[PDB]
Amino acid sequence: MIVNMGPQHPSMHGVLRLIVTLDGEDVIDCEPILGYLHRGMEKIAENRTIIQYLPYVTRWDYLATMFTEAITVNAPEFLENIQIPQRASYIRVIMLELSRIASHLLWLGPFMADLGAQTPFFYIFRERELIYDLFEAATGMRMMHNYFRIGGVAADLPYGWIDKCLDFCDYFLRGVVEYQQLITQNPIFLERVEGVGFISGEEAVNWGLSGPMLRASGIQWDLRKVDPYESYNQFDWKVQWQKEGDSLARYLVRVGEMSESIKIIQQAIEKIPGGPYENLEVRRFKKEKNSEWNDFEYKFLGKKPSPNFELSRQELYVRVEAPKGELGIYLVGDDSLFPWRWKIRPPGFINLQILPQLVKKMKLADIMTILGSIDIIMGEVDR
Amino acid sequence: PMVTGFMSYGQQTIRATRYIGQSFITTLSHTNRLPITIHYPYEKSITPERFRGRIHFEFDKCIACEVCVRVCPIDLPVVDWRFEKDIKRKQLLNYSIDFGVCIFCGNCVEYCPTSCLSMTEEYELSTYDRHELNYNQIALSRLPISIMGDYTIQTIRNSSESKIN
Amino acid sequence: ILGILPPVAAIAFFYLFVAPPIIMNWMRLRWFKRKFIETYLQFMFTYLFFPGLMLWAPFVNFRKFPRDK
Amino acid sequence: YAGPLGLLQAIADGTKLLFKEDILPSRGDISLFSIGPSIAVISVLLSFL
Amino acid sequence: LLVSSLFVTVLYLGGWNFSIPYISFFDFFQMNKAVGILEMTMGIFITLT
Amino acid sequence: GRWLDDVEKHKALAIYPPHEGGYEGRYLNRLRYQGYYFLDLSARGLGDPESTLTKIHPVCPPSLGRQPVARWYFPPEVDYRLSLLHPDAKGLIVWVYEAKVSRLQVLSKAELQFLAMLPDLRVRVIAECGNWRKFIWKPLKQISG
Amino acid sequence: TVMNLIEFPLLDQTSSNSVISTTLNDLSNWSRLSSLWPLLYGTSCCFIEFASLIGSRFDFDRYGLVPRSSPRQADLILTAGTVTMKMAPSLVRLYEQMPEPKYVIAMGACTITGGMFSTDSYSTVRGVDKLIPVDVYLPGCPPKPEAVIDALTKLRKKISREIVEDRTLSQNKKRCFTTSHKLYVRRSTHTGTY
Amino acid sequence: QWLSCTTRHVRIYAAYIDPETNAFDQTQTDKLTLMLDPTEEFVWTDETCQMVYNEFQDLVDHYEGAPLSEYTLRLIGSDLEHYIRKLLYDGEIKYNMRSRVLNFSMGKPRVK
Repeated sequence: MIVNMGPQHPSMHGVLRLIVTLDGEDVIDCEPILGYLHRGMEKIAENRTIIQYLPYVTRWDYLATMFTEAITVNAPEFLENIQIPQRASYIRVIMLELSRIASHLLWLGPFMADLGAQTPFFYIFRERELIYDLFEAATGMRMMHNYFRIGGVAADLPYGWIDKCLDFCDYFLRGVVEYQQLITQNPIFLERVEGVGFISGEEAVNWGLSGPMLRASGIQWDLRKVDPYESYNQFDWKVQWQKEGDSLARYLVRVGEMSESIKIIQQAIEKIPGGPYENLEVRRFKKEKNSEWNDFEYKFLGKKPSPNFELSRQELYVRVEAPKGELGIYLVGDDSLFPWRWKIRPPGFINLQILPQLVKKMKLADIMTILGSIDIIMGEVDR
Repeated sequence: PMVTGFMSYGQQTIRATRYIGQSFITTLSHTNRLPITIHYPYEKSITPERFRGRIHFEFDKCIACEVCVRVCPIDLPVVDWRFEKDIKRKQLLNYSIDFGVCIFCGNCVEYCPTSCLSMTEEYELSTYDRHELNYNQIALSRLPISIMGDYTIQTIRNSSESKIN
Repeated sequence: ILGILPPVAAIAFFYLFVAPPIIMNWMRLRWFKRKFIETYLQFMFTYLFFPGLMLWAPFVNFRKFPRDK
Repeated sequence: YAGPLGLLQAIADGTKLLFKEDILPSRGDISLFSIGPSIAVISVLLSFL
Repeated sequence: LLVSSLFVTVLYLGGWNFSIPYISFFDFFQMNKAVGILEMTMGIFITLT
Repeated sequence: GRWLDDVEKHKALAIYPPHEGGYEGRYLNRLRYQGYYFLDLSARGLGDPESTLTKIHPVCPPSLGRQPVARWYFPPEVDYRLSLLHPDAKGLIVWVYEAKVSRLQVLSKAELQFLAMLPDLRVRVIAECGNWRKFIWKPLKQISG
Repeated sequence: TVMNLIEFPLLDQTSSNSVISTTLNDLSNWSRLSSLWPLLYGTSCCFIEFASLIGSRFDFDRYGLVPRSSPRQADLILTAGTVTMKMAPSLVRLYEQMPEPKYVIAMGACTITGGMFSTDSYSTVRGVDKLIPVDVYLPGCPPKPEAVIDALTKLRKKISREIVEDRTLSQNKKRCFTTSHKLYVRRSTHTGTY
Repeated sequence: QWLSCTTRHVRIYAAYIDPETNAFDQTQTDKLTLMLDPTEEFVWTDETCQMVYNEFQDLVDHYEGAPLSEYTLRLIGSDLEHYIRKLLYDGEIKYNMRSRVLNFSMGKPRVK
């Protein structure tokens, strides 16, 4: 009467065991089994220094690929106030608003391959190819690993990086509307996705949800405003939301947000104090002696980086929101270099709490559509 | 009733067709497009000047800073000094790099005294057993693949490395 | 009955000799820049001269070829 | 890589599938297992008449 | 798939008929000599396409 | 035996195949029925190859982050494999897979000459390096230096 | 004074086969290697780039790599992503439930040793070969998206190194032992209800 | 059900399977059978496995008082993975020696 939907899990985000009753074709009750990917970072996080712990974050974080280092650098640099310049802050803003894209693609593409869009799977990978070159040439191998040191960042991104957005920077803009005209076309696209897994706003805030999946009910709880994160807020933007919260609302809110990414990028590349990197490159040779360059502004590193630094009792929380969902790393402010206790608060662990309450009296196909639209991944969940 | 159905049965089909034929003639330029995707394996991608491959070892650049363990994510290599009496710095005898247990951090590349820890980029690790990975001083060089130094390679630059448009 | 062999032999050999090694050249010369119906040209021929197209399909032999005595 | 093109790839997949150690699971057996695909293949093969 | 394609073309389209009627492929030349193998291969041709 | 035309006599050669390997295994299949028995090495990794083919050489195991000096003093792979070989065996067919391009010791062509003597003095070794679409073979000793 | 010497070759390995009966299996294994199909599996920090192996950056489907999402059908599985203690007691079922010409390999340096999960944690398993016998170990976390194709090319030769008599080394025996228990049963814990 | 620690060369099956086929994969799970290394990583002569068979009672009867949970299965497999290591570290048993990949879970031989 009950069968598991397979630990092999013929889905996007890895391994998920779903034990569910089956009355021939329709289901009555389903249950998830989690815990199969225990990265156990909460253990090692005490028996390590900072720099040896730096590449650890983009390991259980390879879909987001960047939304783990924001808070992982907040604790070392933003807590003890090792003053981060506003230019390096704008560089980090470029990073974060490109990771918004890194998430939008790696959801919508697979979301297209879950909803019923059979062809565009390779299309979005062909679009994403350029972000690979960017992440490679910026700091690291493929996921740009080790782009956040403590006193700033690893190294200012090279010259062929910042001023060279233009190709994808105006390509994807005209490319967005492709998906918007394709989704409203062939209502078989739309018929199966409309009117499934609907959720309200009061339960969206009562269940602890977050992200565009929650913003899609007129909640607009977008945490890209509530925090003076590295004094980023000089830029302008446009809140992305909807007023339903269901799967189609999820698609709408996650297709209407990436248009702001390149907008913020355009704000930065010309609004960064250094602007492009070749600009600051050709400017630090005529005024090598002294200027606002290399001062509290225009400096990648403030003080020496090293695995030696003591801490006081200061247990600070940040609810840094990713387009998948919120994230937080609370930690008992300890007097020792490495602290007593570590903690993570991922969106995946705060998303599936409604999962068994989502698929109610539905069919297997309905479960497939809801689980493809919910924008969920493992890695973040287990930690 | 039926008159509303006798009026809307053509409307449903005409919407279906206006969508289907439109998508068909739109993807027409896609099924016979003029893009050329990734070529054969003899056409690897271009690599700019910031990445990490096979790290390198030395005997005249690791002054015995010994930070070898204080950089890798699991304090990977050994530390070995064996009772020298030249001045005070005991020698460098025992060591073994093992990429099977190094996760490409190698962060000492940034804090090493004299350019010792460096980067390369190949990957033909025909591992028939885990215990065959003792990377000592010089054969790590091996004058690697040298993409431009091969006679069967003509690599065009990718999107972010070619020109605009 | 005497001179019947040259006609039925030459055309039957041409039916399976020249097209097999040249279809692979016409397809390798253009594969990603073709037109909407250009792929229709040589693909159909992929059957017609098939008496020999398979004889120069990957069936192309690499025997050790015992050398001249 | 299956020659010039995949003209031999198809029969290569056929020959590979040929051996592939047919497993014949426990519940249900030759009583109906081997009898299954025979009807399937004949239903379309006989239509060629 | 094959039988469905062949049946829809042999039913709704000219089976081995050219774009000009099948009998008309002989009358306009006043004589035929070796139309046998030509018509055989051309029936495999104009139909399979 | 087309390989037999250039293995028993020369005992020193290098395989220059296309860079796919989908045509060379048939050659290795035939050389199991004379007394030749396979030893694939993938030479990259070892130091001076002499002590890897004649001497008891300490192969330092992949370390576990800790434990200063710990090396299990591994043995060579020539005389012991002879001891396991029957007295009915023509030669030790060996493949130096990582012989190429186109305190370690660079396994240069001098090291291949010094691995071309164990075939003669006291293993039928063949170097490996990808090459032209046609599977060719060539005596590496003349290429060596 | 050798420790843990290797067993002796029991057979003399002296035989000769006819070409008309050998080239058959030779080309058969050639097809078996040149028509391999992947089996879908991917979990963690050494997996994601596998997807890029289907697009315009890397395309291993150019060689006929038909990705099958089922154990009993396919023969090539990539243990991508770092494996932990769990999800393994069901992983090995895959290897147990596919035809014999598997010749499985590894992928991800964190699967040959458990690289970035090897200081102290009661979850990660030290390597994969302590669970399943595979052939090739692939480095990289993330694994180099080109090194996997090179290792596939490497393994492509081992199958070509097989003969007609080699189609008997996959037959099994049974060391089935007759030993009972005396303990108390435990009812099912994974109760599927909300 | 049949939730057993099926690790390499350690498969403590919590269900009766000592036919060619168990005919249900469990046979109602009333015997707790075990099969030793089907991959032939080690070649077995009866006498060598006789000590393991004798100590099986030491592991199933001498130190078992906990219910049928995989906790006890790890309690068994732990010493099972080191009885073989001891039996090899004194040279009484050796490796596969066949035409497989010939992998070395414990590394290559040593010189004592």
